[PDB]
Amino acid sequence: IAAIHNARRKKREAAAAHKA
Amino acid sequence: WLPHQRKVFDFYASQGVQYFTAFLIVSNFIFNCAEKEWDPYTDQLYQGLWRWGEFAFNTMFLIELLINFYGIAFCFWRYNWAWNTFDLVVVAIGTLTMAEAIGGNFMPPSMALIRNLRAFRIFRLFKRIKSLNKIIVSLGKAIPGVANAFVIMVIIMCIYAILGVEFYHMTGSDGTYVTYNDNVKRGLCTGDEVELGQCSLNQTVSSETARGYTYGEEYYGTFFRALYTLFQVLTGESWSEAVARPAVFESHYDSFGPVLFYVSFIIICQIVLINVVVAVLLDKMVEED
Amino acid sequence: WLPHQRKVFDFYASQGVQYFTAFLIVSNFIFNCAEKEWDPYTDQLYQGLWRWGEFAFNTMFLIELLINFYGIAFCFWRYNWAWNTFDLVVVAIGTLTMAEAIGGNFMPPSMALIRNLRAFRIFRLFKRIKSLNKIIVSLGKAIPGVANAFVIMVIIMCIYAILGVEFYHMTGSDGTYVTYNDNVKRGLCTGDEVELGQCSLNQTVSSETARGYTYGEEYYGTFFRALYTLFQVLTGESWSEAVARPAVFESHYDSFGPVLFYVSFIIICQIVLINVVVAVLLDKMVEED
Amino acid sequence: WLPHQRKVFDFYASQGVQYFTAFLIVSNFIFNCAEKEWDPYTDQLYQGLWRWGEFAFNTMFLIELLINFYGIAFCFWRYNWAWNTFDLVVVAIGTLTMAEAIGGNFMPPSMALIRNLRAFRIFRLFKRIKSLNKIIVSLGKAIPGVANAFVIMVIIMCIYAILGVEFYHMTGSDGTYVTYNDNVKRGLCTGDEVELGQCSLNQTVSSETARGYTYGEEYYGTFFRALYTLFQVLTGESWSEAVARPAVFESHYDSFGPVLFYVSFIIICQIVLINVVVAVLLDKMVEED
Amino acid sequence: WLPHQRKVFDFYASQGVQYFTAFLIVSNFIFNCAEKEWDPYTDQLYQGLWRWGEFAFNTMFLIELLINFYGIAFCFWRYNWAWNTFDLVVVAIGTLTMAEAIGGNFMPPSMALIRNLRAFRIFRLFKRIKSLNKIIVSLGKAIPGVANAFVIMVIIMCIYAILGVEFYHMTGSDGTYVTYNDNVKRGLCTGDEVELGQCSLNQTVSSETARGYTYGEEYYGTFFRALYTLFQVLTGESWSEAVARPAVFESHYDSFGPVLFYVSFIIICQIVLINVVVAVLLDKMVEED
Ligand SMILES: CC(C)CCC[C@@H](C)[C@H]1CC[C@H]2[C@@H]3CC=C4C[C@@H](O)CC[C@]4(C)[C@H]3CC[C@]12C
Ligand SMILES: CC(C)CCC[C@@H](C)[C@H]1CC[C@H]2[C@@H]3CC=C4C[C@@H](O)CC[C@]4(C)[C@H]3CC[C@]12C
Ligand SMILES: CC(C)CCC[C@@H](C)[C@H]1CC[C@H]2[C@@H]3CC=C4C[C@@H](O)CC[C@]4(C)[C@H]3CC[C@]12C
Ligand SMILES: CC(C)CCC[C@@H](C)[C@H]1CC[C@H]2[C@@H]3CC=C4C[C@@H](O)CC[C@]4(C)[C@H]3CC[C@]12C
Ligand SMILES: CC(C)CCC[C@@H](C)[C@H]1CC[C@H]2[C@@H]3CC=C4C[C@@H](O)CC[C@]4(C)[C@H]3CC[C@]12C
Ligand SMILES: CC(C)CCC[C@@H](C)[C@H]1CC[C@H]2[C@@H]3CC=C4C[C@@H](O)CC[C@]4(C)[C@H]3CC[C@]12C
Ligand SMILES: CC(C)CCC[C@@H](C)[C@H]1CC[C@H]2[C@@H]3CC=C4C[C@@H](O)CC[C@]4(C)[C@H]3CC[C@]12C
Ligand SMILES: CC(C)CCC[C@@H](C)[C@H]1CC[C@H]2[C@@H]3CC=C4C[C@@H](O)CC[C@]4(C)[C@H]3CC[C@]12C
Ligand SMILES: CC(C)CCC[C@@H](C)[C@H]1CC[C@H]2[C@@H]3CC=C4C[C@@H](O)CC[C@]4(C)[C@H]3CC[C@]12C
Ligand SMILES: CC(C)CCC[C@@H](C)[C@H]1CC[C@H]2[C@@H]3CC=C4C[C@@H](O)CC[C@]4(C)[C@H]3CC[C@]12C
Ligand SMILES: CC(C)CCC[C@@H](C)[C@H]1CC[C@H]2[C@@H]3CC=C4C[C@@H](O)CC[C@]4(C)[C@H]3CC[C@]12C
Ligand SMILES: CC(C)CCC[C@@H](C)[C@H]1CC[C@H]2[C@@H]3CC=C4C[C@@H](O)CC[C@]4(C)[C@H]3CC[C@]12C
Ligand SMILES: [Ca+2]
Ligand SMILES: [Ca+2]
Ligand SMILES: [Ca+2]
Ligand SMILES: [Ca+2]
Repeated sequence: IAAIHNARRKKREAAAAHKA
Repeated sequence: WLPHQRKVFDFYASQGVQYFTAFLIVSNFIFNCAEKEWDPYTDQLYQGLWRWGEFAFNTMFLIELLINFYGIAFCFWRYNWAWNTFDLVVVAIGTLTMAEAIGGNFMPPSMALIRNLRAFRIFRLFKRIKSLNKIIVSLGKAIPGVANAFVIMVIIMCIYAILGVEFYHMTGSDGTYVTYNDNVKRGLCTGDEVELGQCSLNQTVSSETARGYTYGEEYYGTFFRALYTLFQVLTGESWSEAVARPAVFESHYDSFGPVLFYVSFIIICQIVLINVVVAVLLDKMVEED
Repeated sequence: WLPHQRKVFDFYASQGVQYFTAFLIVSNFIFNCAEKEWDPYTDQLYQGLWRWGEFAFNTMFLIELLINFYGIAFCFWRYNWAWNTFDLVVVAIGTLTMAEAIGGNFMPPSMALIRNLRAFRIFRLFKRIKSLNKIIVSLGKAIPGVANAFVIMVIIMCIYAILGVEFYHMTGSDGTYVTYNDNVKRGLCTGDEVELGQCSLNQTVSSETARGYTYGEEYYGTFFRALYTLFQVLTGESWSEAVARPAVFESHYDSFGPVLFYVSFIIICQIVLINVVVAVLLDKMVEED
Repeated sequence: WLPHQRKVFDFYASQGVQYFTAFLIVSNFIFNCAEKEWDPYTDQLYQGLWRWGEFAFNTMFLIELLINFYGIAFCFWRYNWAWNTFDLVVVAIGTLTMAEAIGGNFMPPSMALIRNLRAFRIFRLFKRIKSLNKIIVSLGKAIPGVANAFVIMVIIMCIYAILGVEFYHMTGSDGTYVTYNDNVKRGLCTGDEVELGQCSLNQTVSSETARGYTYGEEYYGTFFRALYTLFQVLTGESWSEAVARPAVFESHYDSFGPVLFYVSFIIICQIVLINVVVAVLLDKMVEED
Repeated sequence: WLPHQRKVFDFYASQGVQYFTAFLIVSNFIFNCAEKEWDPYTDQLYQGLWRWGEFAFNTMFLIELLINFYGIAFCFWRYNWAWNTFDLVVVAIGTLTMAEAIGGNFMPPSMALIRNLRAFRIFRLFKRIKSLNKIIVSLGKAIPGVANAFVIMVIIMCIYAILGVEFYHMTGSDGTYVTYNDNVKRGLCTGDEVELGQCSLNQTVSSETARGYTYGEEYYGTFFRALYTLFQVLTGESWSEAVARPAVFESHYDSFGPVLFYVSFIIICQIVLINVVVAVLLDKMVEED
């Protein structure tokens, strides 16, 4: 789930950087 | 619309009334938990206590269900249908319970699993509290995304169950199986004493499980047995000591067969597929967030 | 304000003093670990060693607690209240320990679990080191988010515990249960030898656990037993070989009952709910980051 | 191009035809699952049922493979090569099965694992349904990223297997090993009764496993045995009670050896490396998303 | 600078030379794996094979280390120090191995664990292949971030080990312990037959483990035993059936003590701290990405 949570987070900042 | 229906309606929708109903729900749940804790026996010690507390809780649930329905003109089709029919079903079974408590065995002894539905009244609390509601709604809107990876998981487990019934359904059927030593090459014996009859290069091991079966009949005897066994392996439970290793070492030299069976299954299903299923689940939840 | 209080105050807040106190905390913790490693016996071999090292550490903790309090005018209400009362409690129990070491059994033998509180002085180190402080503060500000999914988890486990006490609290009560073969259809026997009395299609299996109980009394005998059992199943510990499979194969043809009980519980609680709980935990931590 | 080929081609590519083929695929899979569920025996009670249902399904698969090939001029090199050769292989083995059902043992008894390939026809469904296709394509384009961390994992497991064969391949070879008490220091006995011969500070423990071997031989007898054992430890299966603890307590005072072996392996491989492998897997999948 | 050094230097840095050295590294690793697979015995069957293949591989490693070192001017301080001293150490032990193979027992029998270092030459491959290098560098730059949460984990495990030695180091010291029935209330007996001496409400259960120890000594006998036991529980290995449940049911009515011990540990150390440690690990790796 830590592996899963980071994979999700990985996409979250990728979307955050896309908007930023 | 009935004459005094509007005020009963917005009164049942009061925060204080809903919190009191939540208190009643939680206290009924705790009453059932406490019944199982302090009187789980068949010959109960305080039977009237549970019986009449059940009666009282079912009465209050009936009463405030009627108060619920008077505000919607007893229709419950238009406003909040799903929760209303859940309440209707649970209080219908509760009134059935009041009838069992009062006036005879009008329910047949085949339908007690409907008498066990009291534990599920606590789900009405997930309607009262907005946080639990927010979590269960996220779960429910995420399950359909899990669906695809879940069915892939099930197909692969079913393939493995077919193969497992084909290969291992008769392993140890005699009740015993044979394993093979390297006692000579390991210095534990000489070739002369092996040829003489003093020691041996094979050992007869019993195949009976803790449930009275033999290995193959109990783990892969049928397709649903093998499917259950593979669900156990997916979780990772005693998958080697009870399941994999008897098959692995029953094979004298063909040990790569069972080894690769279990290793490939564990890798693919457990690691890859379980983690993809849970990843899809949590992704749909966090964009439910 | 006392006359020479300002300088004692900012001296106790010195980096070097706090690092020396951290050294003392860690060395006391190591002294306790070493006591358990090299003298865990009831008849200790070096009892004076542990007793007087305890005395010395408690003395130094008392002394620098007084140095702590002199800087805040002995009030400790205004400045850093939580840590200060934690220190006050631990050194109060330490002075109680000095009193036990010097002058008699003024503590009753019912309160030794307060004598065991020495292990928790190491938590004061989490105040000295900013990294451990940064991690425990993140943990603490994340727990309230876990709360909701945790209570949903507990409600579902409690439902399953109620059902488990209802279904399985009497499984194997005779001490044994019966399982059923397919020996004829599997070629291991003929119908003639089954009807003759030479082999059988059922086996009597003992239900006693390693703790002396029977299966039902030990896993679902009461509500808290069943709740403990479901926590164990929630972690995956021996959930099939010791818990699920005896119930599954005790059912002659109704095996879908226990199978679906355990499979549904494992799926829902263990996969979905544990992963949602941990996901919420880690999300709140990483935006604590 | 054959005269009436275009229309047969775009007719085989019809949504309704592909859904009917998917229905046939799923129903064949269910027929095989049901064969294993209701007739897994060697002496099958209903052999003609499975035999002729197999014949009928193989016939329909042959027929609509020919309908498939007539639309591509029987070439199947240019259009959709991979799926087409998968279909060709599965229906070739199915026609081989029809030949076995009709006219003799033209297949040798060494190649039954090709007769087991029927379970894998369900993979053709992953072509019909776009969701399963989308998931398996993501899996396949993610595996090459897993490759590197996987080979690092395998190298480390292989190092540990070499060391495990060196250290533990002869542990308990006598069939028994010795463990050591602290009975005197624990008050359970006096030094006088130890020197007298009434109690002892060592116990002889049997080293034989459930599969008939001794502890060293079964787990680390050879390199592939040790590699299998380390895969089992990598999954957490009984790694302490069956594997680690006998080695840990067989060492009188050198217990740090096996303890550090297993603790370092668990930490590095299990925690760090498995989580990195799965993290790479899921990252490549979610940017396959 | 030596006269013909430049060209030897950039020749050793050739892609083809480094790939040939990688082939040699991998083939030496495979030679060692194959030695453990096909000749793990003490009385080896092909001893000259392994001895002289070892000699040949060590010779080639010495030769191309000298070719390496020619390039760095035997300085190896300035260019690529870490890998160069790793190579120097491994080939120094390999030349020590050549000396053991040729001319006597100049190494004492206490230092064979240095003769086991051949398995670690494969780590030089992580220098040749850029992918394994990128993964191990990410691991190494992530470990220092793990450090803090790891030490918090260790502190909490050490607290629990201290408490476990205090509470459970003497559980079952007699070799047996007592558990308690509800046979009367469960209908399995009457109060009259309990008072008569025909049945009983307690059972004497043996406390001896598979390793010859009693339960308390084996798990919580000392601090490092308890720390090992808590590492095993952290993983989830047999933590209930072998560890938790004997303590839980040894307590007649105080079962909340051990239950809360193990449940809190699992909830704290295994559901929360392991996932934070792995989350920090993977975060530092993915921003190493
Ligand atoms: C509505 C909620 C609070 C129900 C739970 C609290 C009350 C109603 C329940 C929970 C625990 C129950 C008690 C548990 C067991 C005992 C001890 C026994 O010697 C007599 C009955 C008695 C005393 C029960 C009385 C009813 C009880 C007190
Ligand atoms: C996470 C997902 C992939 C796991 C899916 C596993 C499910 C689908 C499998 C695993 C074990 C299976 C069960 C095994 C045994 C039985 C008893 C049988 O008389 C009816 C079906 C039933 C109840 C099966 C239904 C399907 C089943 C529950
Ligand atoms: C990552 C895991 C699941 C994959 C492991 C692949 C390895 C172990 C598999 C792939 C092909 C297999 C080989 C193919 C079949 C044979 C021939 C047989 O007479 C001896 C074993 C042997 C030589 C197998 C050994 C195991 C094997 C090499
Ligand atoms: C750094 C300090 C504060 C932490 C603990 C270190 C010292 C004080 C502790 C730790 C280990 C302890 C030793 C462990 C066991 C022995 C061997 C025994 O034959 C005599 C006592 C003696 C020698 C103890 C003396 C005190 C001791 C040395
Ligand atoms: C996240 C999950 C594990 C939460 C559920 C676990 C907790 C809530 C459950 C699981 C096991 C339960 C315990 C089982 C047994 C006892 C002994 C009883 O005399 C008092 C309560 C107590 C101590 C229970 C308290 C609640 C309990 C700790
Ligand atoms: C995970 C899920 C989907 C697995 C399947 C669960 C349900 C749908 C399946 C699994 C096993 C099935 C049961 C098998 C046994 C019986 C008893 C029989 O007299 C009537 C059908 C009935 C009652 C079936 C009802 C449906 C059933 C309970
Ligand atoms: C949808 C189809 C293609 C998949 C399988 C369904 C049908 C064809 C299969 C599945 C279950 C099978 C049945 C399972 C077992 C029995 C009971 C036995 O006394 C006679 C044969 C009979 C009645 C089988 C007939 C064929 C059968 C009904
Ligand atoms: C997730 C990854 C890192 C796990 C990799 C484990 C794989 C590579 C290991 C673990 C167990 C190993 C197997 C152990 C036993 C045998 C039998 C032998 O006759 C052929 C090889 C074979 C079949 C091995 C192949 C490689 C193997 C499958
Ligand atoms: C990374 C750390 C925390 C893991 C533990 C490593 C420590 C405990 C290991 C590594 C080397 C080990 C020591 C090496 C030397 C010896 C041999 C003998 O004279 C007694 C044990 C003793 C003294 C070992 C005790 C444990 C030991 C110190
Ligand atoms: C690629 C190389 C360097 C790695 C190992 C390959 C070769 C050299 C190794 C690996 C397996 C080894 C063989 C394994 C076992 C046998 C069978 C035995 O009856 C004679 C020795 C013999 C034939 C060994 C010869 C050397 C061997 C062939
Ligand atoms: C959170 C992660 C890092 C788990 C950490 C657990 C580590 C630090 C613990 C768990 C088990 C412990 C070991 C238990 C037993 C021994 C034998 C003793 O003679 C020396 C120390 C040694 C070798 C301990 C060292 C520390 C240890 C390895
Ligand atoms: C947060 C969850 C885990 C709560 C469960 C743990 C605590 C709160 C509960 C669980 C079991 C409870 C204990 C059950 C048994 C006893 C012994 C009795 O003489 C006094 C009450 C006392 C001491 C209870 C105190 C509270 C208790 C310890
Ligand atoms: Ca049997
Ligand atoms: Ca009993
Ligand atoms: Ca043997
Ligand atoms: Ca003992």
